Amino acid sequence: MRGSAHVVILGAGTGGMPAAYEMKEALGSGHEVTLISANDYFQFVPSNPWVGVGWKERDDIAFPIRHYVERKGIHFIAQSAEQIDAEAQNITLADGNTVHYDYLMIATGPKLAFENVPGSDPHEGPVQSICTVDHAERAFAEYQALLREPGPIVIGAMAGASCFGPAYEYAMIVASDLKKRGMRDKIPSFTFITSEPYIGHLGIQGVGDSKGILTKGLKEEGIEAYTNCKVTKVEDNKMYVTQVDEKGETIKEMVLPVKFGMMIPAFKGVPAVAGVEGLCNPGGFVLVDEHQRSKKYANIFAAGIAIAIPPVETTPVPTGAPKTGYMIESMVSAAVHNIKADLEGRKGEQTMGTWNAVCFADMGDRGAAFIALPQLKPRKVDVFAYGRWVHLAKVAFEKYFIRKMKMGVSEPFYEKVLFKM
Amino acid sequence: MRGSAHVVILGAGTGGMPAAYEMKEALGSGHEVTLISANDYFQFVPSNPWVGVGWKERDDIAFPIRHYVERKGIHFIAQSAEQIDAEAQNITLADGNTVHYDYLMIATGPKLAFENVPGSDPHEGPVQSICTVDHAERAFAEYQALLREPGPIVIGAMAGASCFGPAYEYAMIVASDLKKRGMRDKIPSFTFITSEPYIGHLGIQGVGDSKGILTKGLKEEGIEAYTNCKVTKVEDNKMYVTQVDEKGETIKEMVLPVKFGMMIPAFKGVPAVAGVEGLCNPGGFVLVDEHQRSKKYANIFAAGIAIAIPPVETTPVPTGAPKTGYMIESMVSAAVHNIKADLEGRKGEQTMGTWNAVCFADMGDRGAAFIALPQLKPRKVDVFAYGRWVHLAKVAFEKYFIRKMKMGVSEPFYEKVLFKM
Ligand SMILES: Cc1cc2nc3c(=O)[nH]c(=O)nc-3n(C[C@H](O)[C@H](O)[C@H](O)COP(=O)(O)OP(=O)(O)OC[C@H]3O[C@@H](n4cnc5c(N)ncnc54)[C@H](O)[C@@H]3O)c2cc1C
Ligand SMILES: Cc1cc2nc3c(=O)[nH]c(=O)nc-3n(C[C@H](O)[C@H](O)[C@H](O)COP(=O)(O)OP(=O)(O)OC[C@H]3O[C@@H](n4cnc5c(N)ncnc54)[C@H](O)[C@@H]3O)c2cc1C
Ligand SMILES: CCCCCCCCCCC1=C(C)C(=O)C(OC)=C(OC)C1=O
Ligand SMILES: CCCCCCCCCCC1=C(C)C(=O)C(OC)=C(OC)C1=O
Ligand SMILES: [S]
Ligand SMILES: [S]
Repeated sequence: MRGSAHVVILGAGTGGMPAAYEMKEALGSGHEVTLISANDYFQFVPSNPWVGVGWKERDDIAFPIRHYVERKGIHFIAQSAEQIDAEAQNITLADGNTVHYDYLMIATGPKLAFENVPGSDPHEGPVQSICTVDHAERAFAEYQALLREPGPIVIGAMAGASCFGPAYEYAMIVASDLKKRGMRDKIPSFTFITSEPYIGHLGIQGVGDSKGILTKGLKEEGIEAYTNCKVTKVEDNKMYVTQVDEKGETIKEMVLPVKFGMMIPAFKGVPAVAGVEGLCNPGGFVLVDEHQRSKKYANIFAAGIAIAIPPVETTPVPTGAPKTGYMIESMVSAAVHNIKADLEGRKGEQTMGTWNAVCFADMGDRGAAFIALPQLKPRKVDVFAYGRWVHLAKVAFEKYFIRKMKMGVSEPFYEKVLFKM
Repeated sequence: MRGSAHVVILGAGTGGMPAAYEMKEALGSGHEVTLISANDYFQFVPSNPWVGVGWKERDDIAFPIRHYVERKGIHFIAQSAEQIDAEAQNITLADGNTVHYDYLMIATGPKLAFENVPGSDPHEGPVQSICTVDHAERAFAEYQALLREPGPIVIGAMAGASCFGPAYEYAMIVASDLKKRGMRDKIPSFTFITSEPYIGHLGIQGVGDSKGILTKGLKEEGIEAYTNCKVTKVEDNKMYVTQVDEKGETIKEMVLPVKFGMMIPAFKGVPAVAGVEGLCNPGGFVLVDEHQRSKKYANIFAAGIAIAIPPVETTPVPTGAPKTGYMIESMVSAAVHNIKADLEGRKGEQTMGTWNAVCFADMGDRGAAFIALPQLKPRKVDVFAYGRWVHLAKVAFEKYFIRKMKMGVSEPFYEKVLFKM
C-alpha cells in the first residue's frame, strides 16, 4: 500500500526462497513481504539425480517452508498462481483468491516442456525425469522396476534442453549403481542421447576438457552415445530419434526400445507468467534489463531460470545455455537491492554481474564440476575439474544451503569465499 | 623515532614492493617508510622462463624503482643489506652505511643455494638457471650457443627445490622453440631430472591431474623424465645423478653429459637474514607467527619466500612446497595491518589466511595453471587447468601487476575478483 509497499515473491526455489528472506531483511517491519509457491516445501534441486537412483531420499533434500519464513515475518501462501494481471497488479491463485502487490518478483523457474515430445511426459511412457523430487522418486520407482525386468536404457537430453550436467550425472550413477548391485551385464543396450552437437558441449560450447572427460566416462561405463539428436516422439515404449548433421539434414533415424529412460526436457516459462501480455519472449521467459526489472512493467522484477537470456550460438539441434546457482543468487541480490532503491526514490544500479555457469556433479566418491565465465570465448575462467574433493564440496554445499534456507539469509550471500580468509 | 616510528622494508620484489606502498598508505606523512633492495629495478619473476628462451626481454619485465616509490613519499636505497643487528635495530649496508629502524619487514626472497651441488652455479658450468632476470639472460645466451653446437639437454629441479612449475614450463618452451626454429631433431637426448617423487607432484602432492598431463606433455615433446633424483655434482660438463627408491636407497647412478642445462636450485634464506641469531630455522627462513611477526623480535615482521613454513610430508629426495603470489600478498597485507596496529597500541589480529598455491605456466598459445588449497588433502580446491585462456590470463596479469607496481597499491590488493561484479 501507499507508503507501505507490499512485495510479493512468486516461487520458493533456489532463487525465490533467498529472495524472500533478503527482501524482508532489506525492507523491515514497515513493509509486507509475501512468498507464494506451488508447493509447501523447499527442495534442493541439484540432489534430485541422486534421489532418482535411490542414493538420497526426499526427507534428506526437502523440508516444509512455512515455519522458517514465517518466523522471519514473511507471509507464506502454499498456492500456485494461475493468472497475473499486470495492469491491476493482481495475482489469482489456484483456489480463486486474489493477492495484490505493489512490487512482484517472479522466481518461478522452468515449465518442463514435455509437450514438445509427444509421449515423453513421465506419466505417458517409460521416459522419466529427475528435475523435481516428485519426478525423481517416480524415476527411482521405475529404476526398481528395471531391476526386476532388465531391458534397454536410454538417458540424455531433449532438443531445447539447457541443463545437460544432470543428464551425464544420472547416466554415470545409474551405471555405477547397476554394478554395486551387480546387474550391469543384464542390459542389452545403454544409450546416451543428446541434442548437444558433441559430448560435453553442455550448452556452453564445452568447458576445459569436458568433451574428452565425458566421452571417456561414457565409454568406461559401456554407454553408447549419440549427439545432434532430437526425439520426435515416445510411443509404444520406443523412442523415435532423428540424428542430424551440421546443417540440420537427417543423417539417421533410429527407433530405440526403452525399458527405462530419462531425458532432460526443454524448459519454458510457467503458464501464469508466459500468460502476461508483453512480459515474456515466445518461450515464456521474462524480458528484463540488467537491473532484473521487467522491460514492460516497472514494478515487476524477475530472477532465476524465469528470466530470458539471449542465445550466443545456434546449434544444429536447438539447445540452451544453463542458468545456474551463483548467477541466480546474483540476480536475486540485484532485484532486492533495486526494489529497495525504488521504494526510496532512486534507480537501483546493481546488476547480476558477469554471466557465469557453475555446476557440480557428484558420482559417488568423486565428482566433476565446471566453472565458465563469461559466456563467450575466449573466457576468463574455463575450468572442468574432477576429483573426490569435488564430491566433498557438493556434500558440503548442500548441507550449507539447506541450513541457510532454514536459518535465513541476510545477505551478501556467498561469502563462501572465506575458505580463503 | 619515538612518536614517529621508522619502518624499513628489506627487499623490493613481489612481496616487498607492494609492502612499501601499502605501508606508506597505511601510516601516512607522520611516519618514515624506507625500502631497501639489492637491485635498483623491479623484475616480474614469473616472466623469467620466457626471458630464458628469448620469448621476452628484460625491458618488458623490469623497470627502475626509484621514481615510482619516491613519488609516493617512500625513501629508496638501492643497496644490499649485509648485516642486521636485531638488538640495536641497525642494518649495515654493502657500502658500510647503517640504517636504523623501529620496525623491520623482511621480504628478501630466496638465496639460490647453488652451493648444495658443487659445479651447479651458472658461472661454474653448463647448468644455468631462470629464477632471476640476470640468470635467465645468461640462460638464453647459452641456449643460443646450443643452437650453434647442438648437444644433450638436461632440465629439471634439484633436491630441496620448492619451485617446480617453472622447470616444467622451461622444458616445454625450449622444446617448443627448438621446433619453431626447426632444430629439435639435432638433440641426442632431452632429459627432465626432478627431485619430485613423481611427475607433477609439484612439491604439493600433485594437483588435479597434474601427473597425467605433465607426463603426457613431456612424452609429446620427446623428453625423457626421471623422478626421485638428486644431483651430486656437475663436473667436466657432466651431471652426476643419483636416483633413489621410496626409502632413499640408490636404484641407479647416472652420468649425463650436458651441453645445455637448467636446474631449479633449492632455496635458502639470504645471508643477512639467516645471520640474525635466533631469527631463523636452519635453512635461514624467518620463524613467524600467524600474524607475520618474528617469534623472537616483536618489531620484526616478514613476508614472502623469506618466511618459514613447516613441511607436511617428507619425500624420498628432499623437496619443498612453493610460496606463491596470492599467499605472499596476503602475508604482506597482514604484516602491514599489524605493524600499523602496533603503532597504535593494539595487537593486530590479521593473518595470512588459508595456505594456498597458485601458479600459471604459459606455453605460448596455451598455458597450464593450478590452484590448490589448503595444503593437506583432501583439499577444498584442487584444480589443474590447461587452455589458451590460461595463456590469456597470464598475459593479462603480468600487465596488471607491472602497472600496479608503477602506480601504487593502496590496498586490499586483489579485488581482481570483479571480473565477477
Ligand atoms: C536436475 C538439476 C540439477 C541442477 N544442478 C545444479 C547445480 O549443481 N549447480 C547449479 O548451480 N545449478 C544447478 N541446477 C540449476 C539451477 O540452479 C536450478 O534449476 C535452480 O533450482 C533454479 O532456480 P529457480 O529459483 O530459478 O527455480 P526453481 O528452483 O525451480 O524454483 C521455482 C519455484 O517456483 C515455483 N512455481 C512454479 N510455478 C509457480 C506458480 N505458477 N505459482 C507459484 N509457484 C510456482 C516452483 O514450485 C518452484 O518452487 C540444476 C537444475 C536441475 C534441473
Ligand atoms: C621462475 C619462477 C617463476 C614463478 N612463477 C610464479 C607464478 O607464476 N605464480 C606465483 O604465484 N608465484 C610464482 N613464483 C614464486 C613467487 O611468486 C616468486 O618467487 C616471488 O617473486 C617471490 O616473492 P618474494 O617477495 O618473496 O621474493 P623476490 O620477488 O625474490 O624479492 C626479494 C627481493 O629482496 C631482494 N634482496 C635479497 N637479499 C637482499 C639483501 N640482503 N638486501 C637487500 N635486498 C635483498 C632481492 O633483490 C629481491 O628484490 C615463481 C618463482 C620463480 C623463481
Ligand atoms: C567463480 C564463480 C563462483 C563459484 C561458485 C561457488 C561454489 C559453489 C557452487 C555453485 C552452486 C550454487 C551457487 C548453487 O546455488 C547451487 O544450488 C542450486 C549449486 O548446486 C549445488 C552450486 O553448485
Ligand atoms: C583461489 C585463490 C586465488 C586465485 C589467484 C588469483 C589469480 C592470479 C594468479 C596468482 C598470481 C599472483 C597472485 C602473483 O603475485 C603472481 O606473480 C608472482 C603470479 O604470477 C603471474 C600469479 O599467477
Ligand atoms: S522433471
Ligand atoms: S636463478
